[PDB]
Amino acid sequence: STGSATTTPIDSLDDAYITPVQIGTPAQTLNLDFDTGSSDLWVFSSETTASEVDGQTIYTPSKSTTAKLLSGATWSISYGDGSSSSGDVYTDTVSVGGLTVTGQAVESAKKVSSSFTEDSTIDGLLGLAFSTLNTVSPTQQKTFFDNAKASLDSPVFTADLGYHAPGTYNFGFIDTTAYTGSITYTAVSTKQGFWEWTSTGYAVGSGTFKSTSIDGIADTGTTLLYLPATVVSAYWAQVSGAKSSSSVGGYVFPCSATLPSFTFGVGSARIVIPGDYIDFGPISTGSSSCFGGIQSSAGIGINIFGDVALKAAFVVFNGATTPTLGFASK
Repeated sequence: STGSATTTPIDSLDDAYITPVQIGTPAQTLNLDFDTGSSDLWVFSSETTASEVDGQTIYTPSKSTTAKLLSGATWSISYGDGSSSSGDVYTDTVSVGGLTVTGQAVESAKKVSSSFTEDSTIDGLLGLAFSTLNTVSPTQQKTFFDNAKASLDSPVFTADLGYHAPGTYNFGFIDTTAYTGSITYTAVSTKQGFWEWTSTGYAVGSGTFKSTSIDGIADTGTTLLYLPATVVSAYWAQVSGAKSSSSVGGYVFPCSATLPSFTFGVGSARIVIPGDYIDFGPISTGSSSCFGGIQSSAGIGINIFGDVALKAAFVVFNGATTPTLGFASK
């Protein structure tokens, strides 16, 4: 089997991407944030505190003939941006782009933090990291990908995110029409539960490539690119007037600037992030100070190849017995 679904930016800045997911019988379609940095599939639901729902589409398990309470199971998760949610668990039928899993753990939110409430376009998250990070207790549950894996033509999924445009998540096959040149594969460590790999270095604009190992995670659920302070300083030093602002919470730059590209290494291959991808617009409406899309990972504890990086590539998440990551230009 295979699946193929279109993923769409939630706003004009590509702050996140939503993908339609069918849950239950008859189908209830929710727009979920596919997140390769977490491993819970959780949804706004009929059980979510009413005051914490503001425009989201909810899952109502009582209206699904295939929903079953997973008795005793609860979940609770906190993300790197400080947001959180929690609740109980149903099993139900879940389909993504024609690919169907029966008995999928659907985590029903009783509580969500303000960040989620305030985002009316995201109805939940679908985690695609390794199942070892799943927060369901007392019986840990498997991700959609893990459940689907054995049925897939090939044990892979791919992320093809658009710049200011729709893209695609495919399950079980590699679309050879979706990228240019070759795919370069690189080793993955699952020791922390993430798609963790080591980039071989970077360049700023037309500058020379610096060979240096940068350990980080491929995370579709993080908007920006978070790298070591040394790297990020080298990038923003090439933008007149750019500075790190503690009041704003990172590097800002004059909205009148033209940003340089940023290149990162995958083995001997290179992925180029165009400068436009690194512009996240005025810090506040009407401001002439703009927010940068490359920020320091210092104090996060890990480097994060988020959407800014990943949308410049066709990315293969290979879930074979020895997992790997593949990157191609497109």
